[PDB]
Amino acid sequence: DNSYKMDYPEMGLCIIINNKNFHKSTGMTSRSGTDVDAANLRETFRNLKYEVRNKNDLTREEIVELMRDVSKEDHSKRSSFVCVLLSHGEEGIIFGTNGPVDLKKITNFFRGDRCRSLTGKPKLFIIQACRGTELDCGIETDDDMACHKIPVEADFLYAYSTAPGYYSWRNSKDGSWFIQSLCAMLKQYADKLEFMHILTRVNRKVATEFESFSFDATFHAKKQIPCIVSMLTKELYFYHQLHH
Amino acid sequence: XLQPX
Repeated sequence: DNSYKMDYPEMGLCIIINNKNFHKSTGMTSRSGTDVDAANLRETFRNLKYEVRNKNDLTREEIVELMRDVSKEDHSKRSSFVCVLLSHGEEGIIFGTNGPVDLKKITNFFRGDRCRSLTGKPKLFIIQACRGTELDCGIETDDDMACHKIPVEADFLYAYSTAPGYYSWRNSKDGSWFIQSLCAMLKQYADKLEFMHILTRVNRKVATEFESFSFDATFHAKKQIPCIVSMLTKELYFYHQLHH
Repeated sequence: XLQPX
């Protein structure tokens, strides 16, 4: 068991929270291009045989209710769980249409002790959002214990679009740099490569192929690196190999 | 074209 069992009857859910339009009172700008990401993700995970549910323009309360309700489903026949968050953000925070939600509140519903039918199974959170206001200017190139337990934080993978503290960038026509790159690398490589190696290729693609273009010099010629955060305990492949 | 999240 160097690899997660992915031959349950269902690969699992892929919940996509697509927040485009924000309450006027928040000051947050419409996230042009996010529907392109939401559609790309839906097709990409369809082809990986996930049950995709797209949700659009959820309040902070609706995000928490959705995540609570999804965590209370019986996932026993599912191999894994995927949640994609597309919104404005700050470090540790994703925005509902009407204000901030701590990411930890969301992911806690899926802890090994709180969502028992996902215990031992990979729980993936893919987060396209800023993590702060830093800009990357780039650079030119004895005891066995008896009862076995696992940590309640084990088997999570957080695929952040950007490094801690930094901006994350989006193109109004093409979608976010990270989600564009993630879908392209899953389409190209999910039938062979292990997920960390797919995400490493996503890192390279975002790092090398994108550079911002802005009439505002403050935001021009900027760069981005995504940030893979893994508490996984096994290799993750999006396929299984039949025995006959 | 370019927008921040």
